[PDB]
Amino acid sequence: RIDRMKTEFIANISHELRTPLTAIKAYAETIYNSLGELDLSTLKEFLEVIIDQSNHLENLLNELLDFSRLERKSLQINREKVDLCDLVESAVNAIKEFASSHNVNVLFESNVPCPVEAYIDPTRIRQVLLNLLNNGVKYSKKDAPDKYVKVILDEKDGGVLIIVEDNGIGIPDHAKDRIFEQFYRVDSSLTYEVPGTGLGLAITKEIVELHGGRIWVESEVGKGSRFFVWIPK
Amino acid sequence: RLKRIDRMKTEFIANISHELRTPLTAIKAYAETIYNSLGELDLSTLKEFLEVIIDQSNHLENLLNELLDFSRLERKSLQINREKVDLCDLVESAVNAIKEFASSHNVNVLFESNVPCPVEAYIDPTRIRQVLLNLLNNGVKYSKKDAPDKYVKVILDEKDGGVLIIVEDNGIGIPDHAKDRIFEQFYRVDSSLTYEVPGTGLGLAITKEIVELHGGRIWVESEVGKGSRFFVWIPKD
Amino acid sequence: MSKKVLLVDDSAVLRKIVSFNLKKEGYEVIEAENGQIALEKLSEFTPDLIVLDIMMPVMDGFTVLKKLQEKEEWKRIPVIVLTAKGGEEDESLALSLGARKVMRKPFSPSQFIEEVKHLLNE
Amino acid sequence: SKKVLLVDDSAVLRKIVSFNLKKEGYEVIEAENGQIALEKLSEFTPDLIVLDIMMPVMDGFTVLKKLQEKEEWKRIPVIVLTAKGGEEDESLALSLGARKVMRKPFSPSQFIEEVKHLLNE
Ligand SMILES: Nc1ncnc2c1ncn2[C@@H]1O[C@H](COP(=O)(O)OP(=O)(O)O)[C@@H](O)[C@H]1O
Ligand SMILES: Nc1ncnc2c1ncn2[C@@H]1O[C@H](COP(=O)(O)OP(=O)(O)O)[C@@H](O)[C@H]1O
Ligand SMILES: [Cl-]
Ligand SMILES: [Mg+2]
Ligand SMILES: [Mg+2]
Repeated sequence: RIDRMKTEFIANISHELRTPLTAIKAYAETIYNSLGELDLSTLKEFLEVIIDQSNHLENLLNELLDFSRLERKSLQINREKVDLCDLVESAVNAIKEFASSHNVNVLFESNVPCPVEAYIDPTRIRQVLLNLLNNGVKYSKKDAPDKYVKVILDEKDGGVLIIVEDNGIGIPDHAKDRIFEQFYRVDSSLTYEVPGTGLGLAITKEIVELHGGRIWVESEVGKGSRFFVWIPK
Repeated sequence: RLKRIDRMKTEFIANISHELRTPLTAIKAYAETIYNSLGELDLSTLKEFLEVIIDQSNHLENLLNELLDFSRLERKSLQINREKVDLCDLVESAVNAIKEFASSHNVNVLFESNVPCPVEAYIDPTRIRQVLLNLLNNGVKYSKKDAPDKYVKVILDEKDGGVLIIVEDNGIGIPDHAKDRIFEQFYRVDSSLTYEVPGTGLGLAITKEIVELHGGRIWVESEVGKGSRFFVWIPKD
Repeated sequence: MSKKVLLVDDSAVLRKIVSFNLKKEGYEVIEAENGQIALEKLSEFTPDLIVLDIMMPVMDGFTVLKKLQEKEEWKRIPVIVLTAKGGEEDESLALSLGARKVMRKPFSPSQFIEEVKHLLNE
Repeated sequence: SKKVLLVDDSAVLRKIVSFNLKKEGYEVIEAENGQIALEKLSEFTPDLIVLDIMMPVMDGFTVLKKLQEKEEWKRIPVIVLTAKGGEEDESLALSLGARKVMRKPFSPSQFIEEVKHLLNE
């Protein structure tokens, strides 16, 4: 079960941490050996690369740590009155650079009028949003002119309903029941070069369920996917 | 029946995070300081700080190579390639490589050969160097907290139609109940004298599998509070 | 009238970069490789701020914080905990032990310095 | 004067390798994937190709394969620069026609030494 997919997971951590490290090592050694051949704006640009690549590396270590905290039941959420319209706007801001990197537009529409109120942990639900947004970009179409990720906000069943919609590669029907489990990743020609651990949605699920909420998915292969997050108030 | 391996898996995931966080902290802090202090940095300090970024990236790289080699060994894709080579030079090269780390924790690195050099052997020099470095790193990592005469010694000898390498330390030692588990993947001794010491519990499992791919064996003798001897036996031809 | 800062961490690499950023503001810096050495250094002088790691050999930072609250001349010295321990419960423990602020590693040097200033300036 | 086709799907990687290449006075043409790399070979014939393996649309193994199938392309020396660390990955790349395989993370200075060795002689 877990012991099967553990070896692949170990190789996957290796591959995803390797990419920013390559940039860090290459940019740092270049600066070190090219001090006479760098103008000031290129030196500062190259330092920013080291910094931004460190930050991605830091995000990946926080994924590993949050997962071990969730498995150990060490993560105690702390709820408070929060505006989800601002939370969602703040989340799409943070993802914009990575989105334009893969030519994916990021959208936000609320069916109910803003601002919407909810009793949630802002840090942990921000973490839920970003994982779904990151996924929308990571698994978007290869060569397409109209790629997108849309966060749609609504109030239903005495609670908030956040939908994250993409028009990406989609998810096979057999995989739909397993995407939320730890270490699981769809293995195909369309996800061979896409880095990841298979921990994101497991972390998202456990966080959502700590809030007494649920997460589910609908997907068609070649069309796109919708992730539904329901949390009460 | 035994979900201990799943608990050890969760420990392992947290341990990867801890070991990789330390060089990352240095990388981030040193890069951001350079970026914001170009007007206040002199040239020797700018270069010094860049060297820290480079050296900390390299430790990070070695830790990522540990995870990859383990997955390669677990899948059984790592197929060794043997050639004639001198183990006296190979051991010297390995202690040279570990010298900076050793002086960081005030540990003297020694090398003895009970037979005259050079000692020829049919081995994969890359993989046996990897075995040597893991045992040397462990000698430094698990040395005493505060003592004046810290050491890791590699003793070389020819035995049983083969080469016998001993890695001796005078560090914290290993309990008896842990002696038959230190080679297992993800296993680490949990105590007051290993709380701050980073690692994944992969090193000795990688070493064991590399050694057994050569048709060799590895074993340990240890006394708590005294030190440890790791024995590696490889056939010569 | 230079503000004195006791810098407590077992990483030389960490001490050097924090000490550089501290000295950029004009603060004097006294280093300690562990918590026991840190407490021994308090006989020589009394700092305006202690920067404290948690995980160290010999003596850890929770034990240091505990021993700071016992003495009346220490108990008033502000402490920023700067640590790789990212747990909410680790933060809570540090704050209950008498730490004023807890910052996770990896850290922004400029945010660290901003918080150092806040504590030194009332 | 010397023309280098740089093939990798990371803009961050292309930028640092291009900078180190242009330090030696080489011209650099970039391609985001293997398919684009082959389309660029109609415009010009480079003196050296630097090739990533893992790319969307078309990976570097099939680029190397298609380079052997053309007469003008087959003689262009190729350095594979790749995150793929397996010995069997290297062996596959060498038997597919690559002159040199280098792993990421990489030393820019070592990479430039190897670029020079293939260009000169
Ligand atoms: N928006 C999406 N579109 C298509 N597939 C997805 C999407 N989000 C997640 N997946 C699939 O679910 C798997 C698990 O996702 P996640 O848990 O975030 O891990 P990772 O992104 O590291 O693979 C992915 O490997 C991918 O196959
Ligand atoms: N020379 C040594 N002295 C004392 N203990 C050791 C020594 N070498 C290994 N150990 C113990 O064996 C465990 C496994 O070692 P290793 O497989 O290298 O993993 P790691 O060093 O990452 O913990 C260590 O956690 C440590 O408890
Ligand atoms: Cl964030
Ligand atoms: Mg520490
Ligand atoms: Mg690639």
